[PDB]
Amino acid sequence: QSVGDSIFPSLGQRGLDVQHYDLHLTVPRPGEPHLSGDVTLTVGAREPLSRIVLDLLGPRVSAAQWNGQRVRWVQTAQKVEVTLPRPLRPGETGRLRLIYAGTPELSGDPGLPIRPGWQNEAGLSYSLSEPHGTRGFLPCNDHPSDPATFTVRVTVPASASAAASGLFTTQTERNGLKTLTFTQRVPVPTYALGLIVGPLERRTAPDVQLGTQTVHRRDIYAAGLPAGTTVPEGETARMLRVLSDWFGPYPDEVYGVALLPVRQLALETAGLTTMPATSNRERVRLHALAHQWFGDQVTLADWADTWLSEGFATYAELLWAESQGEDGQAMAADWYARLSVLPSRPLRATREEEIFDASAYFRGALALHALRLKVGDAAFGQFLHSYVKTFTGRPVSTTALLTLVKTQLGAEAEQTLRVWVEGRTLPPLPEP
Ligand SMILES: N[C@@H](Cc1c[nH]c2ccccc12)C(=O)O
Ligand SMILES: [Zn+2]
Repeated sequence: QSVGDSIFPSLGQRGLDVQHYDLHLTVPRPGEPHLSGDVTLTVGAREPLSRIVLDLLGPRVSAAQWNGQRVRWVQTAQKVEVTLPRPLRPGETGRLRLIYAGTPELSGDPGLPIRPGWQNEAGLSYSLSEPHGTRGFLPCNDHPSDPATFTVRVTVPASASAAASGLFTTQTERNGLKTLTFTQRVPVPTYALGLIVGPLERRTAPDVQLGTQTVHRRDIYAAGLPAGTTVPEGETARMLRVLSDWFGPYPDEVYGVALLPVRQLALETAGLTTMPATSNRERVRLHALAHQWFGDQVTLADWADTWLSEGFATYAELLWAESQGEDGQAMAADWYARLSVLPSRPLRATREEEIFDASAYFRGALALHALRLKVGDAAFGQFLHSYVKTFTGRPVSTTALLTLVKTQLGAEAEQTLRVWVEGRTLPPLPEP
C-alpha cells in the first residue's frame, strides 16, 4: 500500500501519482505553528487505486471532496484515507480537495540535526522538511519518487509577507490579510517546496541568459540577518552558467536564495533555496543550486540513494572550483583526507542515520571523481548531460546509474564506479 521505501517503509502510497498541488495556506501569526489549509490535489494512478492515501502529521482534516462531490474519508495518526466512489485507473485523473487546520508536527530527527517539517523561529514560519516533514503542513504523497507541480496561495497578516517556490504573480489585501500567489511550474519533490512567511524582503536581479533559456533572478532577505549576509552581484549568474554547461539546461524559471536569520542547514527548495545565514557560503550556494538538477529535477526512487543527490551536489562544488581556476584534485584529496579517518559504507544506505552522513556527500562525490578520471572530462560531461535527461520524469536509483554507466561509458567505467558504490572499505584516492 505504501511506497515501500527501504528507509521509511510507511511513507507514500504505491501507484499514486500526484501531478499538481493547489494549496491555499493561511498562517495567522508567522512564528507560531498554527495554520489552516485548503488544498486540491490533481492525482493520477500507475495502478488501479480504490483509495487515496496521503501523509498528514498534525493538522486535522475537516472536509474532503472528490471531483467536487462528498466522499468518504478517515484520518489516522499519520494518514488520510479517502475511499473513492470507483477505482482511479491509469490514464484517469481526479481532484481531491481537503480542508484542514491545526498544528504541524515535526518528524523526529535520528539522522540530521534538523527536525524536519514546519519550522517556527523568530517571527518566521517556513518549510525545512527533507525528508518527510512536508506531511506536517500539507496532505501529500510524501516521497521523492512522486514529484509534482505546486500553486500556492499564502495568506498572512498585512504586516507580514511570504515567499514560496515558483514565480510570484499576485498579492491582494483585504481585512488586514495579504494573499500572495506562487506557481511552481516544473515538478519537484514535496520537501523541495519552499514556503516561508514572516518579515521578508523580495530583491530581484537581472535575468540570466543561458543560450536559448532565460532564468529569472530574485532572492529573499528576512529581517535580522547578520551583517555581511549577502548574495554578491553576478555570482548566481556565473554559477548557473558553469553548472548548466556541465548538466544541461537549468530545470526551472527562476533561482535565488531565501536568507534566514536562523542557524540551520541550507535546503535546496525549488528555484528558491532556503538559506540560513549560518550556511551562507559560496560553496553551499553552489551546492544548493546543483541540487536543482540532482535532487529536485532528478529525484530519488528510494531514500537509501541520497548520495545520488548529495554526492552529485557535492561534486558540483569541485566542478565549480575548477571553473574558477582552482585545483580540483587538491579538493578531492581534502575530501579523501576527511573520509579516511571516518567509518565508511557502501553508497546504498541501510539505515536512516546514514542517509545524510559523510559517505553520502564525499564518498559519493569521490565516486564521481573516480569515474571522471577513468573516462576523461569530455566523456564525463556528456554522461552528466545524458544522466540528467535519462532521469528527468523517472526516479533514479543506484542500480540504474550503474546500468546507465555500463551502456554509455562501457564495462570498465562501470566497474570503476562499482568499486566506489559497493564495498565496505574506502578505496584509495582516485588520482589522474
Ligand atoms: N539536502 C540538504 C541536507 C538536509 C537533509 N534534510 C534536511 C532538512 C533541512 C535542511 C537540510 C537538510 C543538503 O543539501 O545538505
Ligand atoms: Zn546537499
